[PDB]
Amino acid sequence: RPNHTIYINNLNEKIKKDELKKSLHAIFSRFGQILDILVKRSLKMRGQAFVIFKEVSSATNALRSMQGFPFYDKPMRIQYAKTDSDIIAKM
RNA sequence: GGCAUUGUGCCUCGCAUUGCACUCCGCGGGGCGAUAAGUCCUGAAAAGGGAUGUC
Ligand SMILES: Nc1ncnc2c1ncn2[C@@H]1O[C@H](CN(CCO)CC[C@H]([NH3+])C(=O)[O-])[C@@H](O)[C@H]1O
Ligand SMILES: [Mg+2]
Repeated sequence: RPNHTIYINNLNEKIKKDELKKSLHAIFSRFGQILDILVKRSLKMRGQAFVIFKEVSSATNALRSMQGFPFYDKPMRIQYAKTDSDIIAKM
């Protein structure tokens, strides 16, 4: 808060992992270089995603711009990740 | 290829689920080594790939 990583939820759980990942990437890539998307369809982690930006400017612009955007017929809910993703905590 | 066991992850249907991960598996049916994926394995890596037993 802020953070390199944004946590998206209220996502449409019927989307296949591999295309949700590439969809998040194609859309959020417009707000800066991206290092990873982490997506699981587990019961704990379905409906959600972590997209990890290289620079925090990117993240906060993505969080402000894309808040509530209609994505696969649901409005995205975007917060800052509560904590640093492991790949940005190694640097 | 068949069979047993099994690591690993994918798809789909019903019910359920708004859930802060990188220490990762909802329940119940159905379909999977596949040029997906993988948290499992091989390699010193970049890359690659189920495994052990048994006809
Ligand atoms: N990565 C793969 N790619 C293609 N197929 C796979 C793959 N992993 C597994 N299977 C399939 O699962 C079957 C074996 N079951 C047990 C029954 O024997 C394991 C189920 C699962 N591990 C579980 O614990 O719920 C194999 O024959 C494959 O068809
Ligand atoms: Mg099932």
